[PDB]
Amino acid sequence: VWRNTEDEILKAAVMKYGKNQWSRIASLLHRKSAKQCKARWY
Amino acid sequence: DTKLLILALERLKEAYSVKSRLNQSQREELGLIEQAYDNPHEALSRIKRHLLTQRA
Amino acid sequence: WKIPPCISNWKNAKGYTIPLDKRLAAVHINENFAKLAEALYI
Amino acid sequence: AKTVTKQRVESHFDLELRAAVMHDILDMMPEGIKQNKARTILQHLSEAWRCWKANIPWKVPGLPTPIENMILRYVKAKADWWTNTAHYNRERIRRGATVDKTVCKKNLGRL
RNA sequence: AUCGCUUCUCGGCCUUUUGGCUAAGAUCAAGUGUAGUAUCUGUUUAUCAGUUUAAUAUCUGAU
Repeated sequence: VWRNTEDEILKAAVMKYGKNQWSRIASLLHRKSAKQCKARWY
Repeated sequence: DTKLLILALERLKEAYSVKSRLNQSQREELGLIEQAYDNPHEALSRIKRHLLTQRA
Repeated sequence: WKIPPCISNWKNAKGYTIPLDKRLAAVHINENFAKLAEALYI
Repeated sequence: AKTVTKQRVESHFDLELRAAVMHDILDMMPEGIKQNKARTILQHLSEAWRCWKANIPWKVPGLPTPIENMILRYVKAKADWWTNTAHYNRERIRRGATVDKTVCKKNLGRL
């Protein structure tokens, strides 16, 4: 499941890295893979 | 239902016969297959729930 | 003759934060689908 | 003054393409007098190319037309070069001539 | 009204600022149960009676 802390990290991570580096962002997060981050964003 | 499920899961295992260097995602698949091989009715309950309700 | 700057989705050489909006910005359906689908229902 | 051989074909294509672009308009269709920003039009050129490759429709909000036509022309140049090389290498791979292992992977990615 | 000084406000520059290329260059992340090791951290309750002991101590008992 998704916790507000995490997706608030994801907003900032996407704001910084860009909308195509999902593996970087996925690395910012513990217990998330790049597929799930990309899914949650889209 | 359990015979059809055993056949499905054996077929899916047949990919990683080698038990190679695989990855995270195949690791996760093997996890799902094993826990459905152990507890075959939560599996089938999930399966029919999917077939009934999911369309995206 | 002013040239807008590029904000790419792949390169962030200096690691700069850009808001989602400015990061972001830089469908048809025929009418025969109706005739086909309704002919099928009939 | 070393020749252009086989490991420097791509890097050299890009050297000469962006030298050409810098000659082309950013010094011969200017009148963005102050500082004609050519170092930033080159950034647009590289990004238009990545957008071609990703199949994204690329449209920059307020960008003078002569520049946009220059960029579209040069991205079509590089696209022709890229896919003609793909056709050529695919024929070599199919009939059996090269065993190089970077060309096999580069070509699978192109196609 | 004019000149000068100061205070605040606003506009304009603000290219003076995103090192090039390819097969987005390529790829991916698992864990604390057991022990131990090391480092810090703390230390070497007040009599008296006895037991004890080479002497201490210990032990026992009220504080």
